[PDB]
Amino acid sequence: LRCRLPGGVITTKQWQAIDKFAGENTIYGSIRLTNRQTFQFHGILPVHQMLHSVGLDALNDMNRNVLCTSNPYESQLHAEAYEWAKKISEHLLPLPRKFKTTVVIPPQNDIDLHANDMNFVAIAENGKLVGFNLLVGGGLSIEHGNKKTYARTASEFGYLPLEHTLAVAEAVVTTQRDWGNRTDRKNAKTKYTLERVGVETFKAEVERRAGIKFEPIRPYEFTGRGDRIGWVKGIDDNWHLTLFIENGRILDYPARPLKTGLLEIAKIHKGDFRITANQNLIIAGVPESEKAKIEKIAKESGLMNAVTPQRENSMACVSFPTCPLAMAEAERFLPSFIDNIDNLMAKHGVSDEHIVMRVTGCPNGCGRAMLAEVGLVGKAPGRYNLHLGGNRIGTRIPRMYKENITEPEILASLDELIGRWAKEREAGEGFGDFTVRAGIIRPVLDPARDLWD
Ligand code: SRM
Ligand code: SF4
Ligand SMILES: [K+]
Repeated sequence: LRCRLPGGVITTKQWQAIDKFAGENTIYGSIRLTNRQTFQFHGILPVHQMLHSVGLDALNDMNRNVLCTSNPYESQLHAEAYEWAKKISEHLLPLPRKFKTTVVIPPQNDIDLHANDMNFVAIAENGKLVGFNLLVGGGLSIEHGNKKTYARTASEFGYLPLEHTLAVAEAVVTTQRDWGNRTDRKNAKTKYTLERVGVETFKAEVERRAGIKFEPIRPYEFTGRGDRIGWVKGIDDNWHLTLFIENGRILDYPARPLKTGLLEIAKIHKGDFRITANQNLIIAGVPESEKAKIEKIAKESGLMNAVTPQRENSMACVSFPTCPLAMAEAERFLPSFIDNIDNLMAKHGVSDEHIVMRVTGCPNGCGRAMLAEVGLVGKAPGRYNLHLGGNRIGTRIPRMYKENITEPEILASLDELIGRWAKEREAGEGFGDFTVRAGIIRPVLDPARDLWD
C-alpha cells in the first residue's frame, strides 16, 4: 500500500492514524518512507477507509507522487512551491508508462529531478515565485545488457510564467500519451519518446497544445541533494528538525524505539511532518519554545543518533524480502556496507567527506543508483554492477565500471579509488567528478547513445 502525498507533507493526526495501522494490521509493523516523499506499509493482512478517514488516499493510474523540495534555504518559498505541487497533483489525477513529476526549488536537487518525466524548477523574485523552467524526459530504468534501454537526464524546454503551469503540465502529459510507443512497454516512457521525435518537435507540440511560447530558461544552479540533518531556522520563530532515518524504515528496535518516538513527537508537535526524497523525516514548524521538548524525545528514541556524512548521503531501495523483482539485497545490505565504507573513509582521512552512494536491487533503479557518484545495481544474489562518475548534484549518469561483482570485490575497488581521490583531488572536488577528471571512467555525455560500452 502506497499513499498519494504531494510534497511529502503529512499532518500529525494523519501520522498517528498510519502509525496505528502499521503496527496492528501489517506483517512487518513498519512505516517505510519512500524516496518519492510518501510512505508504504508492508504485508497487509481496509486501509482505504483509514486513509480516507484522515483525508488520505492510496494511488490504472499511471501517475506517481508529485515531489517538492522539502526544506528550502529560503524557507518562505516552500508554501508556494508546495501549493503548486498539490495543484499539479490534483490536476493530473484521473498513459503508456507511469509519469513522474516534481517541483524543485534551487539550489537544492533533493528531489533528484533527472529521474523524472516532468520537472518544474521554481524561479523566484523578491521571495515570490514568478514562474518555472520546465525540464522533461528523465528516467532511470534499464534492463541488464539491453542496449535499447537507458537512463536519461531531463532536457530543458524553457521558462513559463506561473499562470501557464497547469496548461503546460497537461500538454506534456497528452503529448507523451499520444506519442508514446504503442507496442513495447519498455520504450513507452517519455525519455524514449523524446529521443525518437526530438526535443524541439516535442517542445513545439507542447507549445501548440498549451497555447503559449516558452521564454528562454531563467538561470538556476544546484549545490546539492542532501537533507539538512538537524535544526534549521525557518520563518518567524519556527525551526525544522530533520531526522536521519536509515532506509526510511520506521520500526521500534531494541533500545531505539524509532516508531514510538515519532508517535510521541506527533502527539505534542505543533505543525506537521515532511517526508523527504532521501527517505528521512522533517518535524516542521517547531516553535523555538518547543525545540527542547521535541529534541528530548527524538534524542532518547535514538532518532538523533549521530551518523557520518557518508551514511547521510547514501540510499538503497526496498528490495528483499518484499520486492518480487529483487535480484540482490539493497535496504538490508546498505547498513553494513556503509559500515565498511565508513572505515574506508577513515582509513583515507576523509571521514568528514561524503560520496553520493546508492544501491538499487535490480536495474529498475528505484534506489536511484543511476544518478549517484557511485551506484550499485543488483544483478544476482550478492552481485552488483558498479557504476562510477555521477556528480554530487545528480546531473550526470554514471557509466558501468565493473560488472557482476561481489561486496569484497566492490570494497577493494573503492579502497583504491577513495585512496586516490583523497590524495589527488583538487579543493572541494567531488569523488564522481574526480573519477572522470582522473580518467578512471569515461563520462556519459549523451545517455541514449553513449551509456553502454
Ligand atoms: C519504495 C521505492 C524504493 C525505495 O526504497 O524508496 C520503490 C519500490 C518499488 N518500485 Fe519503484 N520504487 C521507488 C522509486 C522509484 C524510482 C525513483 C524515483 O521515482 O524517484 C524509480 C526510478 C526512476 C524511474 O522511474 O525511471 C523507480 C522505478 C521503478 C520501476 C521501473 C519503471 C520503468 O519505467 O521501467 C518499477 C517496475 C515497473 O513498474 O515495471 C518499479 C517497481 C517498484 C515496486 C512497486 C515493485 C513492483 O512493481 O512490484 C517496488 C516495491 C518494492 C517494495 O517491496 O516496497 N519502480 N522506482 C520507491 C517508491 C516511490 C514512491 O513512493 O512512488
Ligand atoms: S530497484 Fe528492483 S529490487 Fe529495488 S525496489 Fe525497485 S524493483 Fe525492487
Ligand atoms: K534516509
